[PDB]
Amino acid sequence: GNIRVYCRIRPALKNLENSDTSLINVNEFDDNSGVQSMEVTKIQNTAQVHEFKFDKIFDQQDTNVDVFKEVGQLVQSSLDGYNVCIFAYGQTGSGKTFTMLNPGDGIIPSTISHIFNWINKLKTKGWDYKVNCEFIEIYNENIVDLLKHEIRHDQETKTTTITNVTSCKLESEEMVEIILKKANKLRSTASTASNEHSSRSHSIFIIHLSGSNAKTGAHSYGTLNLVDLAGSERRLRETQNIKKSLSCLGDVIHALGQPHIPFRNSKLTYLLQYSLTGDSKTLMFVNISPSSSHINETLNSLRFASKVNS
Ligand SMILES: Nc1ncnc2c1ncn2[C@@H]1O[C@H](COP(=O)(O)OP(=O)(O)O)[C@@H](O)[C@H]1O
Ligand SMILES: [Mg+2]
Repeated sequence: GNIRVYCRIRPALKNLENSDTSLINVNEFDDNSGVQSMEVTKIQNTAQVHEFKFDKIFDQQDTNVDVFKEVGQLVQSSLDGYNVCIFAYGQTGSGKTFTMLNPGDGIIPSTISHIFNWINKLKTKGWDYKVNCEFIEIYNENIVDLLKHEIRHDQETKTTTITNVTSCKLESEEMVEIILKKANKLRSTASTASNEHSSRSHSIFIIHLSGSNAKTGAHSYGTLNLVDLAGSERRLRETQNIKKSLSCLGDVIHALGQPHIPFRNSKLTYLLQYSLTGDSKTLMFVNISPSSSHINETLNSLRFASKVNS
């Protein structure tokens, strides 16, 4: 289905960074165009302006709440039976985990709440929805249950399962609480947190929405995959792993946007293939720092993003 790309510039961590030797200029959304443009320039050559176009660009002023205002309609399509993928891409420090897991705010916590509200609002229509989830990480192309792991693709239902991975029902906000509180401490920057490892691995929060209509007899199944990718910044075979996995993902998303998708070329794209094909909806989130000390990695992330939307 639809493939969208959003860029997100996080607030500068003052006293640590500044924009003294670079310039990132974001233009307002243009309806004439349908996209939003931004310009990046390095002080050592202000004549060379790198322009980038996206479906939407969030700046230092956009909060997580602001970000979700553009994500809500996407994730609610899962109640219609659509699969959805939301990827957070960017260098370590750009704000991927904050965007996806910030307590109560992140795309994941917000998505769960939004779905819950929709479930109840749909209850008055004969719909009974059930929600279950899994939280895993892909490190060095191996799957680890964060809550033997083999990927089982069901050509019949066009759904995917992973053997021996914990799955939890989400029928209470209390449950969502323990899980999310757990996910955050695992991936968020905390002194006693393995962010070193988290920066070198992909983390995927999978949510399955199964709805049945007692009277209408209709049924519905949609899966949401919320990915917090490994840092894209420029253990050699391991770095090559991260590098090739991220490059593979780009090839696939790009290919998918085209009018032989290399799904099997990486553990992540192979796992998510059913949620990436068909009328599935994909949202690529490119996180970048506004600071001059990261301008080069920033241009790399923005280049990856431009490819993925061609
Ligand atoms: N949108 C944001 N608003 C406020 N702080 C942010 C935002 N994004 C990131 N940060 C902060 O920036 C630092 C980088 O965070 P993080 O999301 O963990 O980066 P990454 O996951 O890309 O390595 C953290 O201290 C985080 O709290
Ligand atoms: Mg992180």
